[PDB]
Amino acid sequence: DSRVFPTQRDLMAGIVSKHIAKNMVPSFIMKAHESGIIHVHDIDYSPALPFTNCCLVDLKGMLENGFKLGNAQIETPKSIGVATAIMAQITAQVASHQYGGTTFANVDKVLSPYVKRTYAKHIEDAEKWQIADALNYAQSKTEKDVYDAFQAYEYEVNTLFSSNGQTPFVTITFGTGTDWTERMIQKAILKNRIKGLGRDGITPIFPKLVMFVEEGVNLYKDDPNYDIKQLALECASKRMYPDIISAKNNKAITGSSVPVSPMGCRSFLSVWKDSTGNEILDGRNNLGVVTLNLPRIALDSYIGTQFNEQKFVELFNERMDLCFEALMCRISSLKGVKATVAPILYQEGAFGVRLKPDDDIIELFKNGRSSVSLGYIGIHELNILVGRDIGREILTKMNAHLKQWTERTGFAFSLYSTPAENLCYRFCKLDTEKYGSVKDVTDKGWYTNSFHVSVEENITPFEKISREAPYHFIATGGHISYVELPDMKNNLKGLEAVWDYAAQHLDYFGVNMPVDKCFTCGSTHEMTPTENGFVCSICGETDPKKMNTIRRTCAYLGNPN
Amino acid sequence: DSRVFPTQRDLMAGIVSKHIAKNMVPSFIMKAHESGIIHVHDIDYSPALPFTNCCLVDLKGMLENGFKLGNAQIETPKSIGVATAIMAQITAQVASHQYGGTTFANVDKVLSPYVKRTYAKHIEDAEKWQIADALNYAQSKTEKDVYDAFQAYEYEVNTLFSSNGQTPFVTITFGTGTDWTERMIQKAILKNRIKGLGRDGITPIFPKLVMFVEEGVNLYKDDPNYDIKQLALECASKRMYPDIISAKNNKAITGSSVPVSPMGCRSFLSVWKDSTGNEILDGRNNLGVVTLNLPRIALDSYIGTQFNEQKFVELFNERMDLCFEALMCRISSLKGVKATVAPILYQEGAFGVRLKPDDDIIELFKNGRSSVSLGYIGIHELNILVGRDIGREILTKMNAHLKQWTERTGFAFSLYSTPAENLCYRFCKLDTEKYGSVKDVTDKGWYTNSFHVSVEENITPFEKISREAPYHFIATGGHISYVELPDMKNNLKGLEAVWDYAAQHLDYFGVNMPVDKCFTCGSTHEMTPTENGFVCSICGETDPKKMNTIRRTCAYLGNPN
Ligand SMILES: Nc1nc2c(ncn2[C@H]2C[C@H](O)[C@@H](COP(=O)(O)OP(=O)(O)OP(=O)(O)O)O2)c(=O)[nH]1
Ligand SMILES: Nc1nc2c(ncn2[C@H]2C[C@H](O)[C@@H](COP(=O)(O)OP(=O)(O)OP(=O)(O)O)O2)c(=O)[nH]1
Ligand SMILES: Nc1nc2c(ncn2[C@H]2C[C@H](O)[C@@H](COP(=O)(O)OP(=O)(O)OP(=O)(O)O)O2)c(=O)[nH]1
Ligand SMILES: Nc1nc2c(ncn2[C@H]2C[C@H](O)[C@@H](COP(=O)(O)OP(=O)(O)OP(=O)(O)O)O2)c(=O)[nH]1
Ligand SMILES: [Mn+2]
Ligand SMILES: [Mn+2]
Ligand SMILES: [Zn+2]
Ligand SMILES: [Zn+2]
Repeated sequence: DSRVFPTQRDLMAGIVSKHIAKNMVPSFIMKAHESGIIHVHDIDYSPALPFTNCCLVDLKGMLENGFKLGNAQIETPKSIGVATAIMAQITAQVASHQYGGTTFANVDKVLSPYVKRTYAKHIEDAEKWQIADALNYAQSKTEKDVYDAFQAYEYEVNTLFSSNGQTPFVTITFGTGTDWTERMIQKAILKNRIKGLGRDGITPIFPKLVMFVEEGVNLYKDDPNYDIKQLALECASKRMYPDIISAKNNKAITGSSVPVSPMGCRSFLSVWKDSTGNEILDGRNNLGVVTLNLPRIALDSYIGTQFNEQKFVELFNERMDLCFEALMCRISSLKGVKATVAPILYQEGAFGVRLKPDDDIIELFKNGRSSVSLGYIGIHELNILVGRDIGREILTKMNAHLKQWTERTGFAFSLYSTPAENLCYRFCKLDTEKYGSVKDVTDKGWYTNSFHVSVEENITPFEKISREAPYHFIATGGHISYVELPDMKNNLKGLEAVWDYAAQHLDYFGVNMPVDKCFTCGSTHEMTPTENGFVCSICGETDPKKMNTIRRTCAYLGNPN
Repeated sequence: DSRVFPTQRDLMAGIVSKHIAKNMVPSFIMKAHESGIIHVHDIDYSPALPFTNCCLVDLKGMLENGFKLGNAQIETPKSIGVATAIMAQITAQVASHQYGGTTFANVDKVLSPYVKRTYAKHIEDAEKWQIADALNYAQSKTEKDVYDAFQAYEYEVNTLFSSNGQTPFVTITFGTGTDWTERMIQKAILKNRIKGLGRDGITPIFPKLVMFVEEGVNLYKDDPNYDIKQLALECASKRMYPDIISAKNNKAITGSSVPVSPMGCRSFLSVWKDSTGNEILDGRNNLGVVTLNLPRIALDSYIGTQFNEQKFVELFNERMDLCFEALMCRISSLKGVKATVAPILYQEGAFGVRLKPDDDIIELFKNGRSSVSLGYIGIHELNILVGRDIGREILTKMNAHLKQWTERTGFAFSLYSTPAENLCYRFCKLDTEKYGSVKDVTDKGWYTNSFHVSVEENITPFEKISREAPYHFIATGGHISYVELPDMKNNLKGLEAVWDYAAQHLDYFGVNMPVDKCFTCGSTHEMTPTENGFVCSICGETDPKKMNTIRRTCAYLGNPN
C-alpha cells in the first residue's frame, strides 16, 4: 500500500539504493534519466544491489530433483496439492530476489506428473477399501484434488507479501497440453479464475494467465482441447485473463521449437542452445530495461516550429549509444558478484543451473543466455512530430544497433515494448517542463504505449490488429496488442472471432473489456462512469466497498477511481 | 543470511532506522544504550516506525469469521489442510508487521473444528461410494489429512521469508486438548517433528513447540493423554522441543483460568478482562523490551576494589527511572499512529479486535491489555559482585517500581527474563571496555541469563530446578529454566522424572540435550567435539555438510561451529 510497514521498510531501502546509484552511475547517464531523455528502470533496486529483472522459473528441474528452499531440503512432491504449495513458496522466494516478474511456463505439462501420482494414490485406495465403482472414484477425487491445488495456488499468491511488501508479480502459462492430466490442470486454472477470489468473487490482478493457441490443439471446432478454448473465452469475458499467444507466430519470431512464455508481462527470450545443442527456455532471465523516449528525440530536433530530419538522425545515434552505456553500466555492476547473493536463483535451480557458492553469477548470463532490454515508447507521438509513419523503419534501425551490441559484448540485446504503466506520464511530464502543451503529443498528459495505435482513434478491432501486427515481428524482445470491446459475456462468438484474427496475424494478444460486479444486487453489467465514481445501472449503488470494478487501462488490471 | 538480497535490503532499512532513532530518542537514553547501562531492544525497527514486538495471534476469531489477508477476503476453512495453509500465511504476514515472535496458542483446540469438517467430508464419501468399512475409512483418511496439514505447516514456516529476509520466528502450543480431534492434532505435530525436516530429517529451529502438562490430562499413568506425553518425551529427545509449561503453576502466576502461552520465546501476559468481564488471551501483545544491565550497576558502585552498598542503591533507583523513560519514549512514538499501518494486525483480527482505518492503535494497548517489558540479566554475576545472593530481593524491588509505573500510566509493565542470545556478550564487552577482566564476572566474556544458575557450576538437574523455581513466580513477564542432560533417547524414564519435578515446582521448562545426526552412517549419538569441528564417534566423518548438529547454548536452537 504505502503506510503499511513492509512497504515503508522497502521505501527506506529504495531511498538508500537511489543514493548509492548516484555514486555508481556516470553523471551523463543519470542526467539523461532526470531529464527524461531515457529511463533507467528499477533504480531503487539496481545497481546498488546486483538484482536481475524477470525470469522463466525452471520449476521442472527443481521439482524433479531435490532443491533447498529456505532451511528445507525439499523432495519431489508425491501429490498435486503439495506441488502447487511448493510452487507458491518458490514464487514468493523468486519475487524477493529479483525486482521483476516471475513466470511459470507450461504448468499443465510441468505439473502433469503430480496429477499422475495423485491418481495412482486414489487407485490404490479403491482397492484398499473395496470401492465398487473404482475408475470413477479415482477420477472424481483427482478432479477435486487438482481443483483444490490451483485454488490453493491462486489464493497463496494473493495472501503473501514478498520482501517489498507487495503481492508477487507472477504469470502462469498453459495450453499446449493434450494429455488428460494436462487438460485437467487447464480446466482447474480457468474454473478457479472464473469463480474469483474470496467471499465476493472479485477479479484478481495476479497471477497473469496466458494460454497458447494452435491449430491441431485448441483453435478449431475439431481440435481436442476446443472445449478448453471455450472455457478460456468465458474466463476472459468475466476476468480479462487469459491473454493468448499464437503458437505459430510466437515460434517464428523467437525461432523456438516450442512456444515461448513471456517473463513477467511480456519480455520474450529468443532461441538459445546450451553447449550440447539443446534448446533451453526454463531458467533463463533478463538483466534489465532502459527505455528510450522517442518523442523527446523528435521534440529536441525541432528548430523553431519545424522538424529537422538531420538533427533527428544525430540525436538518435547519440542516444542509442547512450542507452548502450546505461545498459552496460548495470551489467558491469554484476562483475564479481557471487551466487551467495540468491541461492534459490543460482544454487538451487530456479535459473536452471546449479552454481557453487563461490561462482560468479555473470558467466551464467553471457553468450545469449539472458536477454537485455532496450525499451521504447510513443511511436504514435513520434509519427505526428516527424509528419509521417516511421515506426517500422526506426524500430528496424534500432535492431541494427542491437545486433552490433550483441556481437561486441556477447549479451543478447533485444527491442522491448515497455509496458510503461506510469512511465507514459513521467516522460510526458518532463517533456512538458521543456516544451509545454504540444498539440496531439503532450497535451493529453501521456505517451502511447510502444507501437500501439492511439487509444483516441476511431478504429475497429480487426483494423487495429492489422496496423499493429507487423511490430510483433520487429520488437522481438517484448510486445503485445490490445483491443477494446464492450461486455462480451453473452457474445462469446464475437470475442472468439477477435481471438482467431489475432492468432493468425500477431504473437501475444489480450482484450480489454469492462469487468464489474455490484455486490448488493449481483449485476455483472458494465457500470456507467460518473464524475464522483462508478454507479450501478440497475440498482443505483455508488459505494466503492460494495463493488468490484476492474479495467486494464495500461498494462496491469486495476480499479480506476 | 547476510549477503542474501532481502537481508541486504533489510539492513538498509535497519541503518536508516537507527539514524532516525538518533533524532527521536533523547540523548541521555541513547548514551546509556551505547555504554551498556541499559539496552533498548530492536532499535533497527522502533521507534523509526511504530512496530510492536510479539503477540498471541487470535487465529480462532480470524478463522471463525471472515478476514481479509493480502487482497483476498478469506472464508472459514472447510478442511484441516486449508486451515493450516491459512495459518501459515498469517504467520508470514504477522511476522512482517511486528519485529518479534508470533505465537499460535492451543492449536489443538483452535483447529479442532476443521478436523471435524474433514471427518464429515469423508463420512459423506463413504456413503457416496458404498464403502464397506465406513467408520474406518473416515478415520484413516482424516488421520492422513491431519498429518499432511501439519507437515504442510512445518515446511511452509521453513520455506518462506518474511519482510526481513528471515524464516519467521513462530511458536505453537498445545496439550490441554482431550477430545479425539485435539489428540490427533497433537500427535500429528509431534510425529512430524520427530520425522524432521527435508531429505535428511534435520532438526528445525522453528516452530517452537510448547506442551502444557496437567494432572487429569497428561501428567500421570492414568491420564487420558498420557500416551501423548510419551510421544512428546521421544520428540524432545530427538529434536529438543517441545518445551513444557506447568498448567498449575502457570495459572497461579498469570492469574488466568486457562494456561497462558508465551508470546515469542517466553513473554507472558498476565490476566486481563475486557469491558464485560471476559478473560482475554488471544490477540494481546507486547510493546517492547528495555533491558537493565544489573552487573554494571554493581561494577559502577565499586569504590576502588570494594563494593559500596549506598552507591548501589542510588544508581539502581536512578537506572530504574531511566528504563521507564526509555520504555515510555517508544510508547510515545505510537501516539497518532493509525490502523492503516498494519491491517492484518489491527483491522482484520490478529490483535483480536477490528479497528477502523482511521482509528488510533495505541488505545488498543492501554489499561493492561498489552504488556511492556523491563528486562534484566546476570544475577549470578550480580551476586558475586555484591558478595551475597540478592536475586529474589532485587527482582522483588523491581516489581515494586513496575507496580507504580503501571498505576501512573495504565500500561501493564512486567519483569522479563531477557533471552539475550547475543546481549550476554554485548553487555560484557562494553563493561570490559571500562573495567577489564574481572574475576568470575567479565573474564569468561558473557553474562549469565537472567536468574539462571551459572552454566559452569557443578549441579544436578533437581537442585538446579529448586534454585531457579522461585524466580518464575517473581519475573512474571517472562521466564524459563533449562537443565543440561546427555543423550536420553534410550532413557525416556529419566527425562520424564525431570519433566515431572519441573512441572511441580516451576512454570516454563526445557531440557538441553545434544541432537546430532551423521548423514553418511546414520548415528544419532552425541558427536565428540574437536578443535576443528565435530566428529562422528563410530564412523569418523567431519564434514559439516554431511551432518546435523544442534544445541541450545542460549535461547534458540542452532549449530555451534
Ligand atoms: N509523473 C508521474 N510519474 C509517476 C507516476 N507514478 C509513478 N511515476 C514514476 C516513478 C517511476 O520511476 C516511473 C515508472 O513507474 P512505472 O509505474 O511505469 O513502473 P515502476 O514503478 O516499476 O518503475 P520503474 O519501471 O522500475 O522505474 O514513473 C505518476 O502518476 N506520475
Ligand atoms: N491461503 C489459502 N487460502 C485458501 C486455500 N484454499 C482455499 N483457500 C481460501 C478460499 C476460501 O475463502 C477459504 C475457504 O476455502 P476452502 O476450505 O473451502 O477450500 P476449497 O474450496 O479447496 O475446499 P471446498 O471445495 O470448499 O470443500 O480459504 C489455500 O491453499 N491457501
Ligand atoms: N559483542 C557482541 N555483540 C553482538 C553479537 N551479536 C549481536 N550483537 C549485538 C547486536 C544487538 O544489538 C545486540 C543483541 O542481539 P541479540 O542476538 O541478543 O538479539 P537481537 O539481534 O534480536 O537484537 P535486539 O535484542 O533487537 O537489540 O547485541 C556478538 O557476537 N558480539
Ligand atoms: N512447502 C511445502 N512443502 C511440503 C508440504 N508438504 C510436504 N512438503 C515437502 C516435504 C517433502 O520434502 C516434499 C514432498 O512432500 P510430500 O508430497 O511427500 O508430502 P506428504 O508427506 O504430505 O505426502 P506423502 O505421505 O509423502 O504421500 O515436500 C507443503 O505443504 N509445503
Ligand atoms: Mn511425503
Ligand atoms: Mn471452499
Ligand atoms: Zn447493483
Ligand atoms: Zn557417522
